[PDB]
Amino acid sequence: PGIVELPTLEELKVEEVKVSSAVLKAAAHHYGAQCDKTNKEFMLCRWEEKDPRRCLKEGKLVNGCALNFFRQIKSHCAEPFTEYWTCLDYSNMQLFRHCRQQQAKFDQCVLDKLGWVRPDLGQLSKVTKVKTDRPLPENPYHSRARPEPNPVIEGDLKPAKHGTRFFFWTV
Amino acid sequence: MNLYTVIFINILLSLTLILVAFWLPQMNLYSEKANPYECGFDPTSSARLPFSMKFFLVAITFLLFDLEIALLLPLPWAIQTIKTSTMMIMAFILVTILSLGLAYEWTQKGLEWTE
Amino acid sequence: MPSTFFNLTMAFSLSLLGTLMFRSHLMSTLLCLEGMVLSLFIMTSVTSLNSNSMSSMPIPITILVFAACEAAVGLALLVKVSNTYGTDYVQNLNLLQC
Amino acid sequence: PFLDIQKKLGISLDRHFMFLSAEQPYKNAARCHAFEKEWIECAHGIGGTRAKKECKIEFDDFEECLLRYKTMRRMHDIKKQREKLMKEGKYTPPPHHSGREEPRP
Amino acid sequence: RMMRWNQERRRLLIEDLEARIALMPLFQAEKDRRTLQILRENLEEEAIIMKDVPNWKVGESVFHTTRWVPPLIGEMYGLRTKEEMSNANFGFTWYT
Amino acid sequence: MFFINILTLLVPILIAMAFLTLVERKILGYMQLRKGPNIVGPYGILQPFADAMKLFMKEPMRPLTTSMSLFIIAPTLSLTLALSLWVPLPMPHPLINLNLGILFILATSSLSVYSILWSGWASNSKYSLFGALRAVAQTISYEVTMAIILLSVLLMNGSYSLQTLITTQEHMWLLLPAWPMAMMWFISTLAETNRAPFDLTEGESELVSGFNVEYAAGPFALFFMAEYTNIILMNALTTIIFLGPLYYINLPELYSTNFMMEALLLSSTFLWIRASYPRFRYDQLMHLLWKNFLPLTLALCMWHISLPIFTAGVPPYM
Amino acid sequence: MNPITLAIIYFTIFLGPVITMSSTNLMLMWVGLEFSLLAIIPMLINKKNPRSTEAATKYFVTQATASMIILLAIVLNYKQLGTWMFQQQTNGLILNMTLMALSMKLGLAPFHFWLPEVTQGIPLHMGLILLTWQKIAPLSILIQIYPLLNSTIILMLAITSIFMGAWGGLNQTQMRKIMAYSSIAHMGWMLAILPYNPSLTLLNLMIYIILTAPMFMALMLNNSMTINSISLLWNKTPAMLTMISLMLLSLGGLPPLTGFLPKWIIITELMKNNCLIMATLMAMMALLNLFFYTRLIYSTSLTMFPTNNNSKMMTHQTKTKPNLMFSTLAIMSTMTLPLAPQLIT
Amino acid sequence: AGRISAFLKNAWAKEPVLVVSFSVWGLAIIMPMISPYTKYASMINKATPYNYPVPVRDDGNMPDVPSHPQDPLGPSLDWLKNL
Amino acid sequence: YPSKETAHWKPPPWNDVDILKEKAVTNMTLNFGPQHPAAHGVLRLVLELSG
Ligand SMILES: CCCCCCCCCCCCCCCCCC(=O)OC[C@H](COP(=O)([O-])OCC[N+](C)(C)C)OC(=O)CCCCCCCCCCCCCCCCC
Ligand SMILES: CCCCCCCCCCCCCCCCCC(=O)OC[C@H](COP(=O)(O)OCCN)OC(=O)CCCCCCCCCCCCCCCCC
Repeated sequence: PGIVELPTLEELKVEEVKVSSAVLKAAAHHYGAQCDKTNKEFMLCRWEEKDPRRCLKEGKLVNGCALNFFRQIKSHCAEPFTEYWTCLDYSNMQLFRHCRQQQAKFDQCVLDKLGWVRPDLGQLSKVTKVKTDRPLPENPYHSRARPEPNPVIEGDLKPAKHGTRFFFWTV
Repeated sequence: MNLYTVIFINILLSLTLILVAFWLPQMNLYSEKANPYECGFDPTSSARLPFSMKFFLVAITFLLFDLEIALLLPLPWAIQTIKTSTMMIMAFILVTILSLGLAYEWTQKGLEWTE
Repeated sequence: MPSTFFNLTMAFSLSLLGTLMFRSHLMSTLLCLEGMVLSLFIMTSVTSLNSNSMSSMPIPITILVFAACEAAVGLALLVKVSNTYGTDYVQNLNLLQC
Repeated sequence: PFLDIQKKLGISLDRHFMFLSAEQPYKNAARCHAFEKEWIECAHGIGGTRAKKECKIEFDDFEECLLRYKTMRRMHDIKKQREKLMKEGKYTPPPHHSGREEPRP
Repeated sequence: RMMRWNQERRRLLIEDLEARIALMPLFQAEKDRRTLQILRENLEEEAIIMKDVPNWKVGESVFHTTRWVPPLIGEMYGLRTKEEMSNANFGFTWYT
Repeated sequence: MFFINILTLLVPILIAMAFLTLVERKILGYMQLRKGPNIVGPYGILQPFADAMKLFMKEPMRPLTTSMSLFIIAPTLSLTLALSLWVPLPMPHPLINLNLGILFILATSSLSVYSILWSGWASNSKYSLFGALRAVAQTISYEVTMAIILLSVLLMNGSYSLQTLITTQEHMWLLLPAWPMAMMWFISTLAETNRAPFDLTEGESELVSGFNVEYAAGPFALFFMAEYTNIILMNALTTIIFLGPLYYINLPELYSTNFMMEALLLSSTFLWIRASYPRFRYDQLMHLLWKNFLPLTLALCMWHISLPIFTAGVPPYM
Repeated sequence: MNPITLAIIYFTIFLGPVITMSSTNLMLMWVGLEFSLLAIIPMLINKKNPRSTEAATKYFVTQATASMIILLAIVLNYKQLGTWMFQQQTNGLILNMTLMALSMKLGLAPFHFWLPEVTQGIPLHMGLILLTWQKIAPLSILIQIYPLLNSTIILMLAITSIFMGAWGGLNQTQMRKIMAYSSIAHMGWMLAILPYNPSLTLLNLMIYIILTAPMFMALMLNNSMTINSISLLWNKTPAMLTMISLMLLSLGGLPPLTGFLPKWIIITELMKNNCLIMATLMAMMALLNLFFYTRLIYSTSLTMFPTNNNSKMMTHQTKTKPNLMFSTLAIMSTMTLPLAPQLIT
Repeated sequence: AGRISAFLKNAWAKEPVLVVSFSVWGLAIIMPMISPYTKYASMINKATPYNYPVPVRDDGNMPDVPSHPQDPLGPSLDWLKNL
Repeated sequence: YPSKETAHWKPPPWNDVDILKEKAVTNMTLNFGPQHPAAHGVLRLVLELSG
C-alpha cells in the first residue's frame, strides 16, 4: 500500500522537561490545576484524532506550559518544593501520606505567593468541557464507504400459488 | 531475573549439599545393607502392590473444591467493581452452592471413609 | 509467539496421539487427556494475553473447571473399573463385543 | 445460535464478549480494536457471502493487525539485508541503534 | 477500625490516581513524541540499508487503510540492540 | 550486591533453623523436667553443628528396590522449595517483591508436598508408602481449608502482595478482626508443616519413620532442614499476616525486631504444642478439617465478602 | 437414586443441549456438551454391572477425546480470528477438525465403533435417552456452521456411515445393537443432507426421534433385548404387533409410511444439487437397512415363535406399562405421509 | 415453639460449629440489606479514577459539565471526605 | 452369521450382569515390629491390611 508519513526529528524536537517522577508527583496537583486547559486540549485532540502526528503542536504547548510552571516554582518557591520532592523521593511508592509537613509548607508558600490553591479530593478526576477551534474530524477511523444493504422486498403477503406445489399435492 | 537467580542459587546449594553428602563419607554397601526395611524381617510382598484408598471420594471432592477455590480467588479484584450488588450476589450464590454440596455429601456419608 | 504457539499445538498433538494410542493403563490415558487440557489452557491464555482480551480471560478458567469435572468423573469411573476387575486394564474392559 | 432465546428475551448471556472489540474491563482496548470495529461495521447487514466478497479489505487489515505476518516478513527482510551488509562490511550501525544515544523522556 | 482505615486508604488512593491523571498529558505527549522519533530513525535506517534492494518501497505500510496503526514493540525495537529489546519485552515482568 | 543480599538472607535462615533444632531440644527438655543439650558447646550451641557434621560424614543409603532418580531428587527439591518460600517475605522489604505472593507461597507449599510424596514412593518400602498416603490425605484437608482462610484474609487485605499486608496492619493487627480464621490458619500451618498433633508422615510411634524411613545421613539432613525452615517460614508468614509488627518509614529496624520477636514466640508455641498434645489419627484430621473448619471457613468467607460491602470499607487496589 | 440427585442429574441432562442450542459462544456450546456428557454418565452406570461400567468408561473416553478436539478447533479459531465463532474465514483445517470431532461425538462411521457397544449393556430407557437426546446438540453445532463445512468429507462420512450401519444392523441380533446401527444409518442420512439444506436435517432428526421413541417404549414393555425375546411378543402383548410392524417399515423408509418422507426429500435435494451417485448408493444401503428391519418383522409379527410355559402366568398378570405418549408417537410416525408439505418447510 | 428452642439449644450445646456457621451465613445475607453504607461502597468504586477523564468538546450547549476542575459544577466527593 | 473369528462368541446375558471369576483380595502383609517403637521390642505383629 501507500507509505507512512511521519514527521522528522526537527519537527519532533522540543525542550523536554528533565524532571524526575518524584518531582512531578510533588508538583502534580498544582500542575493539574494551573496547566489544565492546555493539557485538556491535548487530550481532546488525541482522543478525537487518533493519529499522534496531528497533535504535535498541542504536545509542544503542553511542554511549554509545564516548563513555565516549573520555572515559576523555581523562581518563587524553590526550597520548600525541593525538600518536598526529596521527602517524596525517599518513599518507594512516593506516597503523599508520608510527607505532610513538607506538603503543608509548600502549599502555604504557593498560597501566600502566586495564589495557587491545591485541588480538593475528586476535582482533578472529573470530566471537563473544553473549547477549541480545531475542527472535529468527521472520519477519524479513515473508514471506507459502507456497502449498501440488500434491497428488502416490500408488498402484501399473498397466498401461495396453487398451494404448496409439492409434487402431486393439490393444496 | 533476580528471582530466577535466587532460585538457581537455591538449586546449586542443595545440589552441592547432596553431592558432598554422597561423595564425602566412606562407602561400604552390601546386600543386607541395602535390603529394604521391614522392622527386622524380610518383606512378605513388594511395596508396589495395590494399596487400598479409603478416602477416594473425598479426593474427588477435593478436586471439585479446589476448582471452587480457583473460582473464588479473583474476589480481591472483583470487589473493586462498579456493580458491587451483582458481584456480592454472585459470590453469595457460589459459596452457598459450595456449602450445599458439602452438606449433601455429609448427609450422604461421602465424607466418611469406606470400611 | 508463533513459534511458541506452534510448539503448544505440537504438544496438544502429542497428547492427543497418546490418548488415541492406548497402552494398558486407563490412568495413563486420563493423564494424556489432562495434558491435552493443559495445552489448551496455555494456548488460550497466551492468545488472550497477546490480544489483551481481558473479556475473554475467564474462558481459560472455565476450561479448567469443566476439564477438572471431566477428570473427576474419569477417576470415579476408574474406581468402578478397579472394583470390577482389580486393575485399570483396557484389555479387561472388552466384554461388550457380544 | 440454533435457538434464539437470548434474542427473543432481549438478554445477553454471552453476546457481549464475542470478539476483541467487545466490552472490556476498565475500558482497556484490546489489540486491533479499530480494525475489528471496521470489519464488523462493514460486514453488518449484508450477509456472510457479501461480507466475504466485499469486506475483504477490512478483513485483510484486521488479519494483518492480529497476526502480523507481513510485518514479520518485512522486519525479517530488513534484518537479513542488514546482517548481509554487515557481513560484506559496507554498512555500519548508527550510534542510537548500537546502544549509545541521547535519551528522551 | 478496618472500615475507617480502608476508607482513609481509598481517599489516599484516589489522591494518588488524581496525581497520575494530572501528570498523564505530559507523559502521553512525551511518549508519542519518543515513539515518533524512534519510528523516524528506523525509517531513515531502512532507507539507508535497503536502497539497493529491487522492488522495495521504503516505509511502505502493510495496511490498506491510511489511519494510524500504533507500532509494535518488535516494530520499534527490532533494529536496536538485543538487550534493549529484552528490556522492552521482559523489563516490567522481570523487575521484582 | 544482590548476591550478597542472597547470602545474608540464606545463611542466617539456615543458622536460625539449626538453632531452632537446638531450641526445640532445650524447650522440650525443660517442659519435660530435664535440661536438654548443654554439653556440646557452652550451652549446647555447638550441638546442631555436631549433628550436621555427623550426618554429612555418615554414608547415605541406596537401597536395591529404590528408584534412585526420585530418591535423589526429593530431598534437594524439599530444601530448594523451603528456601524459595523464604525468599519473597517482606521484613519489611522482601528480597524478591512479588504481586501474587501468597499464590507463590501456596504453589511452593504444594510442590514441597510433592517432594514428600516422591520420597515416599521412591523409597520402595511399605512404611514409606504409608507416609506418602498419609501426606496425601493431610494435604487434601489443609489445602482446601487453608486456601479459603487465606482468601478471606486477603479479601480483608485487598491484594495478594504482602507489603500491602504491612500497610493494612499499619494501625491494627488483623488478629482483632479475623481471630477465628487466625486460629484456623494456625492449625492449618501446623498441618502444613507436619507438626504434632498433625505430623502423621514422620510417624514415630505409628510408623517407624514414615516417608524418610529409608533415608539416611545427608538426604535425611536435607529433609530435616527443609521441615524446620518451613516451621520458621510458616510462623513468619503467620506473624506477617495476622500480628502486624510496627512499621515506620524512617526506620525498618523496629519492624524487623518486632517481626523477629513475634516469629520466635510463634515458633516456641509450635514447640509448646508438640510437647503438650498427643498425635491425631489421620482420618480424624481430615474429618476435623472438613467438618468443623471448612463449614465455618465458608461462612466466614461469605461474611468477609459481605463486610466491606455493607461497611463501605472496600480495600484499595494498591 | 434419591429424588434430589434425580432432579439434579435429569436437569443437567436437559440443560446441556439447551445451553448448546441457545449459546452464541462456541465456548458455551462446548460447556453444554460437557454438561450433557457428565450428566449422562451416572445414569449410564446406574445399574452397576460390569457391562454398564465398560459402557460408561468407553462413552466417557470417546466423548472426552472428541470434546478435546472440539476445544482445539475453538481455540485455534480464536487464535486466528480473535472471536468465539467460526464466522466465514476460519481455516478449513479448523472446520474439518470440528466436523470430525462432532462426528465422533455423534457416533457415525468410521467413528461408530463405540455406539453399538455403549448401547449394549445399558438399560433400554438410557439407550433411548442416548440415541435421541444426545444427538441434538452436536447436530445443532453442525447446523450453525453448515455453509462452512467441506462437502467432500461430509459426503464420505455420510456414505460410510450408511454402509457400516446397514452391515452392522444386518449382522446383529441384540435389539440395542440393532437400534444403534439404525442410529448410525440415519445419522449418515442427516449428515448427507446437512451442507445443502439443514431444514431437511432437522426433519430427518425429528422423524427418527418420533420413530425411535415408541420402538424403545415397546422394547421397554417387556425388556425384550433379543430377537427371540421380541419374537414371543404375540403371547405377551398381541395388540402391539401391528404397530411394531408399521414402525419398523417406517424405519425402513417404505411408502406410504411417513418414514419414507425423510429419505425421499433428502434424495430430492441431493438430486437438485447433482450428487446422483451418492444418492443412489445411499438408497441401496437404505434397502439393506430395510432388509434387517424386515427380518425383525418376520421374527416378531408375521410368524409366531414358540412360547414358554410361564407366559401363561404372565398373561394371568395385568400390566399398565404402555404410557399415553406411546400411541401418539406411533401414529405420528406411521400415518403422516399425506401431511408431507406441512412436515417440510 | 418450645421444641424448636429445645432443638436449637441442643444444637448449640452439642454442635456449636454448625450453629455459628449458619448464623454467620444468615448475618452475611441479611446485613447488606439493612446497612445504610451499602450504596457507599459502589459509589466509592465508581469514584475511584482508574482511567483518564477524557474531556468533551464544548459546543456551548451543555452547561452542567465544568470548564475547569476547580469549579463548583461536577460530582464532588465531599461525602467521601466526610465519610 | 457365525465365522471362524466369531464362532467363540456367546449371547449377552438377559440381565446384563456377567458372572466373573472372584478375584482374590490382595491384602498388604506388614511386619509390625519387632524393631518398632509401638511393638515393645519383641513382637512380630503380622498385619493383614486392606488399605
Ligand atoms: C495465630 C493466632 C493465634 C492462633 C491460636 C494459637 C494459640 C492456641 C493454640 C491451641 C493448641 C492447638 C493444637 C491443635 C488442636 C487441634 C484440635 C482443634 O483445634 O480442634 C478444633 C475444634 C473441633 O472441636 P471438636 O472436634 O471437639 O468438636 C466435636 C465436633 N464433632 C462432633 C462434629 C466431631 O474446634 C473447632 O473446630 C473450632 C474452630 C474455631 C472456632 C472459632 C469460633 C469463634 C466464634 C465465632 C463467632 C460466634 C458468634 C456468631 C455471631 C452471633 C450473633 C448473635
Ligand atoms: C530440583 C528441580 C527443581 C524444579 C522446580 C523448581 C521450583 C522453584 C521454586 C518454586 C517456583 C514456583 C513457581 C513460581 C513461578 C513464578 C511466580 C511469580 O509470580 O513470578 C512472577 C515474578 C514477577 O512477576 P510479578 O510478581 O507480576 O511482578 C511484576 C512487577 N514486579 O517473577 C518472574 O516473572 C520471574 C519468572 C521466573 C521465575 C521462576 C524461575 C525458575 C527457574 C528455574 C528452576 C528450575 C531449573 C531447571 C532444573 C535445574 C536442575 C535440577
